[PDB]
Amino acid sequence: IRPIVKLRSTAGYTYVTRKNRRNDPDRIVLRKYPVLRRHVEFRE
Amino acid sequence: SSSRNGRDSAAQRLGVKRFGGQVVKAGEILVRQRGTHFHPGVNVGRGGDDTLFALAPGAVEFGAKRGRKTVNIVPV
RNA sequence: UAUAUAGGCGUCUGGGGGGAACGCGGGGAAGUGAAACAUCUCAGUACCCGUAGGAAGAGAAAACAAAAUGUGAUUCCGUGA
RNA sequence: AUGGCGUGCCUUUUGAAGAAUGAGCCUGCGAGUCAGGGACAUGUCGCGAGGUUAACCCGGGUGGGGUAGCCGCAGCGAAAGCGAGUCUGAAUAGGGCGUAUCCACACAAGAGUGUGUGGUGUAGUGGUGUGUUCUGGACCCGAAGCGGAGUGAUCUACCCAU
RNA sequence: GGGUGAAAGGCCAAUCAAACUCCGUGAUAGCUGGUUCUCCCCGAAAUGCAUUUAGGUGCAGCGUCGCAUGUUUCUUGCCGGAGGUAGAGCUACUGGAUGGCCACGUCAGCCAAACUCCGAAUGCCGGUAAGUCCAAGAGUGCGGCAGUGGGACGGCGGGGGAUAAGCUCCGUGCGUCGAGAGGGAAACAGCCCAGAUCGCCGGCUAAGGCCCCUAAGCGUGUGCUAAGUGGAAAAGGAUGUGCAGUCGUGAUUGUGCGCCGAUAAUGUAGCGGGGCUCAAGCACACCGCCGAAGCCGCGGCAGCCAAUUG
RNA sequence: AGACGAUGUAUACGGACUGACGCCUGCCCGGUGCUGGAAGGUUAAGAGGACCCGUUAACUGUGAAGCGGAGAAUUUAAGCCCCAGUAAACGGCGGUGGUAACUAUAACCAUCCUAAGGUAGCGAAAUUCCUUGUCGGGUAAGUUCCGACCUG
RNA sequence: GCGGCAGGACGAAAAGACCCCGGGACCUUCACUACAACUUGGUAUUGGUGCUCGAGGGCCUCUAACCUCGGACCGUAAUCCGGUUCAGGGACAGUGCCUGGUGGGUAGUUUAACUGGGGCGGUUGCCUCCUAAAAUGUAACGGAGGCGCCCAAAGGUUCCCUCAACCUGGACGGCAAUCAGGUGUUGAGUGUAAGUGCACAAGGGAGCUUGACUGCGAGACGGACAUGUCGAGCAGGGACGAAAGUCGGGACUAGUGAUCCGGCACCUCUGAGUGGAAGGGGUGUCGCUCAACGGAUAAAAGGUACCCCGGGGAUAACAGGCUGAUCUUCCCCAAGAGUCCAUAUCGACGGGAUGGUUUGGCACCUCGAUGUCGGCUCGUCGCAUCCUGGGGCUGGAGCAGGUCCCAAGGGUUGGGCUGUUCGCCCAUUAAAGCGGCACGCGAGCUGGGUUUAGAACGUCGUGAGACAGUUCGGUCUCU
RNA sequence: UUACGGCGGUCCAUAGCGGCAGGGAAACGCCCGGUCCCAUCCCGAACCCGGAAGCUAAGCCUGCCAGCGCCGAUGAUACUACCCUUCCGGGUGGAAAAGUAGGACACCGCCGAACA
Ligand SMILES: [Mg+2]
Ligand SMILES: [Mg+2]
Ligand SMILES: [Mg+2]
Ligand SMILES: [Mg+2]
Ligand SMILES: [Mg+2]
Ligand SMILES: [Mg+2]
Ligand SMILES: [Mg+2]
Ligand SMILES: [Mg+2]
Ligand SMILES: [Mg+2]
Ligand SMILES: [Mg+2]
Ligand SMILES: [Mg+2]
Ligand SMILES: [Mg+2]
Ligand SMILES: [Mg+2]
Ligand SMILES: [Mg+2]
Ligand SMILES: [Mg+2]
Ligand SMILES: [Mg+2]
Ligand SMILES: [Mg+2]
Ligand SMILES: [Mg+2]
Ligand SMILES: [Mg+2]
Ligand SMILES: [Mg+2]
Ligand SMILES: [Mg+2]
Ligand SMILES: [Mg+2]
Ligand SMILES: [Mg+2]
Ligand SMILES: [Mg+2]
Ligand SMILES: [Mg+2]
Ligand SMILES: [Mg+2]
Ligand SMILES: [Mg+2]
Ligand SMILES: [Mg+2]
Ligand SMILES: [Mg+2]
Ligand SMILES: [Mg+2]
Ligand SMILES: [Mg+2]
Ligand SMILES: [Mg+2]
Ligand SMILES: [Mg+2]
Ligand SMILES: [Mg+2]
Ligand SMILES: [Mg+2]
Ligand SMILES: [Mg+2]
Ligand SMILES: [Mg+2]
Ligand SMILES: [Mg+2]
Ligand SMILES: [Mg+2]
Ligand SMILES: [Mg+2]
Ligand SMILES: [Mg+2]
Ligand SMILES: [Mg+2]
Ligand SMILES: [Mg+2]
Ligand SMILES: [Mg+2]
Ligand SMILES: [Mg+2]
Ligand SMILES: [Mg+2]
Ligand SMILES: [Mg+2]
Ligand SMILES: [Mg+2]
Ligand SMILES: [Mg+2]
Ligand SMILES: [Mg+2]
Ligand SMILES: [Mg+2]
Ligand SMILES: [Mg+2]
Ligand SMILES: [Mg+2]
Ligand SMILES: [Mg+2]
Ligand SMILES: [Mg+2]
Repeated sequence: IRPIVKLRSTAGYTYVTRKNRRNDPDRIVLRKYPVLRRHVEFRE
Repeated sequence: SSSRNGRDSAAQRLGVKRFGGQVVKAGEILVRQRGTHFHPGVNVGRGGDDTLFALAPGAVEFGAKRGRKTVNIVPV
């Protein structure tokens, strides 16, 4: 199953993308760029 | 009591839209081509669709290089 | 059955029915339209019931309005649209 | 006398003299209408940056008033808003939609011609004619059936009294 | 939507799977029918897409009228392009596949819509020089009003069918009919010739014809055909016959006509009739004439355009 | 309201199927009904109203009282769930694979399956497709007819 | 002109009843959605003590509300209806409001289209190849296959690398594991169908990373429209790289669903007296096998032989038309069997036609009607001759045959069984021919068959009902 | 200028792949080592850095070979647009593939090298 996860900021849900529950558990933290205007780490 | 087949996809016009000596504006498209039959020369880009398109304005050639068929714009 | 009623008796006054449309109150369709069809429409229309009067209803703010801003019962017409 | 040539009319069809439909005949009646400050095109006429009144009141009438209102005149935006600008946006970054239009000059040079100073200066609106259209039966004829309020057992089905 | 029913959906005033009458009501119908005077100018479509849609309808395509733009449109010659069909080819791949030599390999002869080392003609897109140009009554943009959305057959390239059908579904700046009369094909929407403004008791032609019906040749020259072949047909069969080939007679190969095979039901009845070989048949030559509402001639009308006449 | 039932009272009245008489009426309670039982599970209204949210005297952003918006838990009844009865309730009634001392047949027996596997009686029938089944009677000749057989 | 006969005028009559199409009507049920009716609780009418399970419920009893179609009595010179009064029941029943359940008992409806007629079957959107006729585009129920995803790397970027197969040499270990070394230019590999591409790699490795970004976009492709598709370039702030540079997911094209109405977070946009709030609005995004995939509703199946109306020859059954696969009658070549001998007589395998008489294909005439199988009555024509008549050949002694050619003048029986046609049989005969003519002939006849309404049987269906399955009954109009 | 070394261009083999013999002056090469910068899914092989012992034996370069591969007319034919033809067939333009004649061991452009 490939569910629809929203990415939130540490400050401040701009985005949402498909990742799965089986191959990638402990849902992902990456990084990404509007309110702040810098690339801030985003967690699931 | 027959025909397991009888389906087809929409055609998608897919052909050289600009031939030979033509005046072609800067962003103007040419040869749509699935799977890059023609390769990009000097003043043509290639999109992520394998669609070619002009970079500069000028006159379209159709030449070749290293065996490959090439499209390119030369300036007026 | 007794305080009395229910009834009974005698007497005076009224009501009962008809009418073309308009009135106000209450019940209240369907075909139709939605290119089907239930919500919705047709329509509070047809039809029915009560009850009028020359007209009838409504009517004398437990009303509108938005302050440098006021109008002043109700009904009906034009516009807002 | 005779000779040449020549398969009704309408409807509906790929195609009808059709053996496809419709009419025995004649005379008379029988199908595109009218209402609304309706809507959009388009003539024509009044007045023009303005045009025009509706209820209504005064009249012997079709003639006088009556400025409430509607349309034009500034836009862009979801809106607050600001306005030849405005909106999205961090943005004298682009792009969207407006600035009547057509001219010269300036700059830019270019990726299809842009931005400005200067001149020119716009045309709508109210009657009425025609086309079509909206809401009404809306060009005329034709169902089987649906609902409402009544009328029927002197025919027939059954029961009751005699 | 009730009655009655020893039960059939029977009967309820000649009508009943829901009586009758009036009113809603001029109910509604993507359905069938009907719509009435004239002339002028122009003139379609039967396709694409979407559809509780396929016989309806929306938008585009094609028509018209008016306002813009003023040859861009169409045609032909040049030029610059991309293509993967026809054809061909395959130790050039991918399969299928025949016979030798020794499965492979080698030596040959192949086949293909979904095979391609190859590869046209035509069409297509652009640029350009003229032509048409008192016209195509063009092209493109915007608007008022449309209708059409059941096509048919013929030619050429295909699919489906049995390579059957007057079959069915497609392509084609393909034709005609639809919406085109006239002449030819005996008769005969789709075939050949040709586009009807009107009048004439005038000519010249087209396809197709010229013994008589029937307008014009019993036309002329050199051959063929004996079967009424001409005036239906096959696989085959055969000392019919005319010419040109090839080792006075036999074989042999081409080729022009001809013979048999040949045979369904009202009456000849497979020339349109008569009649034709004393060719009116067939083949190639060659002069003529006939023949249309075409073209021309003379005269009268009207539409658009540019100088009443063209 | 009242009426018929009925100026009747379970030997009566209403409904369902079957259809004089004779001999009979087998097996199935899974499904669906109907009848009873209710110990629990789930649940509607109505009660109940923790915790939130809006506003504002007080405190400079912090929140109690008034007022009113949202309303959770916890509470129940019949039904359904659940357990029984009932087939003259609606209905339902099996499969292949082997075996006898010549052949053939299968008393019998193996193994699946279901709630249970069609009993008596009848059978080419108002039921039988192949079909004018085959056999006997009737006829010079019987796709009909009558009597049997059973591959219903 | 008159008397007659009925073959035609696709005769007259009835806008076909069959068939399909779309409108209606009744009927059915585990279609949908209501409602009646029935039952359940709460709460009004509705009160008083008692005993208890309780975190207001369960019950006891009483009489005064309310009930009795129990009696007597009176209004009253009547089995109605009131009033009085004894006897009963009793805060229960009934009734109002609220509310769960059961609910074809009724009501309004729905129940797709394509389709070589309709039904049954199959199919419906998107991607790829061929049909497709060398631009693009292009039909069929033509021929082949896929999709409703997966990947936190299978993305980004900077580097480096070359495969499969094949031959030769090696413990386990072989025409398959790994090991070296040769020939090897594309066969291998590409997350996933096929095609177009890709060896310069888009194929195979590794290091760091998250551009699988935010605000935008000149210009074209493609299209009825709504969709869809490519995009240099500019800015912010980042990744990799020394740099130039590339990066807005993936070699490419399938992996998706318009609007409406809701859900969540975000923003000082508005806040119907004012200041707040509620609600609205914006930006970002979530909920549809709306798969019949441009989605008619949030919500829907069947029957009609009881049928009805509007249409159609746009579309079936009968007949005509074309076709001739299949049937039918001849024919070409002879492998053969006939003692030997292909051709007395049969003739396999294969090939070519005739006929339109069977089963079909097609949908051209007729649905504002071309009325129906068999039989009877009456025929008429063809010859592919059953008999009679004339011939050749014979594996023809004779008698009686066989086979082929010629010939259409006449003649070609009566019964049994079945609705039959056909067929089997019976007794005869010189012989018991085959076909066409709307499978000749119902304005000439019959009505047994088929094919309306009644009804039972077997079967399928929950049911209404259905069956080229049986069974018995069933208006034949016209001067 | 000569058998030199780089970096290119061609609608990329008439340039290729083999065969046989030649070349080393500067340069390109193999080579010589692994401390320094930098590397291996293991190895200083390769990628790097540091040097010049030993040689042209290989790469690279230049000859001469039609040995494979490639290029390829002319002339016919297939096919074809348009036309004419009552089936058949031809008329005026286009015109292949295949095979054949033969071509071919490339041809150019400006930057160095040692000798001018
Ligand atoms: Mg409607
Ligand atoms: Mg309608
Ligand atoms: Mg027709
Ligand atoms: Mg027409
Ligand atoms: Mg007629
Ligand atoms: Mg007639
Ligand atoms: Mg008719
Ligand atoms: Mg008349
Ligand atoms: Mg008539
Ligand atoms: Mg009625
Ligand atoms: Mg009576
Ligand atoms: Mg019945
Ligand atoms: Mg009657
Ligand atoms: Mg009714
Ligand atoms: Mg014209
Ligand atoms: Mg239209
Ligand atoms: Mg070919
Ligand atoms: Mg249509
Ligand atoms: Mg069509
Ligand atoms: Mg067509
Ligand atoms: Mg055609
Ligand atoms: Mg054809
Ligand atoms: Mg046709
Ligand atoms: Mg003459
Ligand atoms: Mg003569
Ligand atoms: Mg002559
Ligand atoms: Mg003849
Ligand atoms: Mg004969
Ligand atoms: Mg002449
Ligand atoms: Mg019975
Ligand atoms: Mg508070
Ligand atoms: Mg007579
Ligand atoms: Mg008739
Ligand atoms: Mg009809
Ligand atoms: Mg119903
Ligand atoms: Mg249909
Ligand atoms: Mg069919
Ligand atoms: Mg083409
Ligand atoms: Mg194409
Ligand atoms: Mg091995
Ligand atoms: Mg407020
Ligand atoms: Mg659709
Ligand atoms: Mg739809
Ligand atoms: Mg009818
Ligand atoms: Mg027929
Ligand atoms: Mg007929
Ligand atoms: Mg037809
Ligand atoms: Mg008629
Ligand atoms: Mg004969
Ligand atoms: Mg007959
Ligand atoms: Mg009759
Ligand atoms: Mg008759
Ligand atoms: Mg009968
Ligand atoms: Mg049953
Ligand atoms: Mg009888």
